[PDB]
Amino acid sequence: EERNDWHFNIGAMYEIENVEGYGEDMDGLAEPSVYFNAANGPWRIALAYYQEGPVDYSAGKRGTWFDRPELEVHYQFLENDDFSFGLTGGFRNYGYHYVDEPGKDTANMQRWKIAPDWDVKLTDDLRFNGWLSMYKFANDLNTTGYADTRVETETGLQYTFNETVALRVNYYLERGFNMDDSRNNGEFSTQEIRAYLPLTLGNHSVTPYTRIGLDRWSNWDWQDDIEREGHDFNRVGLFYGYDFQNGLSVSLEYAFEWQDHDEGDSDKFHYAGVGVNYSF
Repeated sequence: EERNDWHFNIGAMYEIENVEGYGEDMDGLAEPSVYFNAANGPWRIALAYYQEGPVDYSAGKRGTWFDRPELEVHYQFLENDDFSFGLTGGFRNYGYHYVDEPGKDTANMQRWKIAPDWDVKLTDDLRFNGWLSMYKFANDLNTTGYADTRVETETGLQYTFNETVALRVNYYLERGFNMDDSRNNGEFSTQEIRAYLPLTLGNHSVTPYTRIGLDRWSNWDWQDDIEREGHDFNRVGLFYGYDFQNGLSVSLEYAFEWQDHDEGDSDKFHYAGVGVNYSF
């Protein structure tokens, strides 16, 4: 299962639009995301290629045309459904970053990424997970560094009604922190919610996304009465999963257009998304 069998993993993402409703003056746009993995006992080698920048040009605020690949490694100390201790350390490398050094056009930034893979079972149906996203910025100078130490806790819970369709609930908890002397002023803690429920049907996968939709003060759920019919105003992300058998995983991204801020710059750049993940 997990000792010396070697697990091959490879994925590929792609972002494309509808070539605009009226007109066509854009050929090259967005770039594909490469992914690679290898499971060898308590060491999982993951190599992904990150590159973004079709033919855009800003010059002034920031720059992201160089880009580069990334590295990831997993190390599970103990393997137990009762108390599983894991640790996935990854290395991120970004090109350009910011012009300042009169020597190289692009600069390389170093960032650490650890995730204490914590797994604990409570019952014979519900599962408990815990991922702590830790980001550590590092460079060959660091004028200011912006932040100091990033720490985000994620509590995922996957429970299936009767061994089949399980609902996933991840609770994000990000908080600011600095190594100052005695000047904190008064930071704030941001908590993001995440609702999910990966379902399958023989040879078809469907995992929707949820988080927000309404807002009230006093309200309670019903028992005899149900609000399930299909006449409610909501978005709910749609993630389709095809194949998941032949060896190649085909994913699909769907999401209509809603909400806005700019009167021309648009809120988002893309709506649909195609990505695959072949593992075996």
